Amino acid sequence: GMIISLIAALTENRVIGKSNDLPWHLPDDMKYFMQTTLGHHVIMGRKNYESIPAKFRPLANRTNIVVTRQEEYDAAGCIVVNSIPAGIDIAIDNREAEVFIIGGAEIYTQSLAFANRLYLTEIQTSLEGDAFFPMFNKHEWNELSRKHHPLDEKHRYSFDFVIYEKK
Repeated sequence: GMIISLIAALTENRVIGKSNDLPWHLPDDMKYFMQTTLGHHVIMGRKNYESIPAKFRPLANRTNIVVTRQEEYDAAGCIVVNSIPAGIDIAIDNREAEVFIIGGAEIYTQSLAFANRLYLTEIQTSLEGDAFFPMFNKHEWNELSRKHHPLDEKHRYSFDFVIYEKK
């Protein structure tokens, strides 16, 4: 089966970001996102791709899929779909073993109905937020991995790399 995975970073009260520079700067988190999504399909929102600098855009060694309602929205080197299932239907065609999905609260809420894995970077902090990661029953998921990243002079906050899976 194809593992549909949503990878994100969030506070302890489920706060997430809407565009480029999140309420947190974590270099090892983006590097973790780079090692994890290497060679897989990545579904990103319109604001995620436009936030990437054109020097490193599109992402290297990746099949970049951008979901947007903008008709004839131009993105070269990437595939463009109008809905998240359309990007899922492309990943199954290419015999992908595990697809990844990133975005804001609107994307994680739409893709939570098909998610079988969850790669949460739980930042041990609490921030005032207006956008939140969707609620998921902790009884329906199981924690496969948890790796505590301590705070240092490059990470103002401490965070854990967690992996959940649907029972």
